[PDB]
Amino acid sequence: GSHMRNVAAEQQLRELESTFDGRLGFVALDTATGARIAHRADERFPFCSTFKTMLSAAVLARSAGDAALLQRRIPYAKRDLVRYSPITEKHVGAGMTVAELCAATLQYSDNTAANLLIALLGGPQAVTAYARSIGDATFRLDRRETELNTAIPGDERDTTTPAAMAASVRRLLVGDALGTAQRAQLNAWMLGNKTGDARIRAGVPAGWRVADKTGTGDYGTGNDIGVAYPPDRAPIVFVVYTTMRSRNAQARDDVIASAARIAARAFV
Ligand SMILES: CC(C)(O/N=C(/C(=O)NCB(O)O)c1csc(N)n1)C(=O)O
Repeated sequence: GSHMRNVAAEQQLRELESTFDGRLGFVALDTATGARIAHRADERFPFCSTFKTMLSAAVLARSAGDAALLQRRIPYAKRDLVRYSPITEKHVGAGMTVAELCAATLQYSDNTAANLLIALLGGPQAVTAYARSIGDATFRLDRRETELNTAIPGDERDTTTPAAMAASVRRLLVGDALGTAQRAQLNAWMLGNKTGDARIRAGVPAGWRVADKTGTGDYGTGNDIGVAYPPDRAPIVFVVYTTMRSRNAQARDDVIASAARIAARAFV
């Protein structure tokens, strides 16, 4: 790694953004030194499902002082299901444990699981309050699934910046936001993600294991956040937010993977 390479990488990100009609928000952090590669680091983007990492962390933090919270089973009916409930739709009735709901929302992006957990914590503002408690003054959760993914720009609801989210992801997965057992559990879940094969994972070498959470929304919004763990050097934090100008736009997995690849190559 070198300063020269990082500056060149930021230029490559500018060039990558020029290839599509949208915005690229990007922060990668090499935790060996805190070196950063960024683009639009301080602009707000809709986080979409990437908030499920902050949500699950809040649940884990509560569980640290709330005996057997993770084992509590929350019942729900078929009429309670939100659009896109690939795991929870199989357990209607008695429901699933809090731990199982965290796993479902992180690994499959299950929306009913997310809403059940948001409600358990006392509403969206409890997730925001948790973010504040780990030093994130930027993150805000205002709505539930699936409304938080939608456009009804100037709307700041359900947004964060790439820089704020990178710091929070670093603190949660590598640093000192959670207790050691809780940090290990969050990593364990996110390393098992099933929805990110075409995003950050597609931009890093085959030996780097990636704990990530994706997000997708209106205006072709395509996001992925997480940490890559090389076997032989310090973890690297990746935050990629993309959103398009056209409401009809598709998300761009290829752009997300290319952005990650730019930083992975520059750092190592
Ligand atoms: C598939 C993919 C990308 O998308 N997930 C959703 C969904 O609502 N995601 C909210 B979030 O991932 O931003 C979804 C709604 S209908 C459907 N199929 N998927 C995901 O699970 O990650």
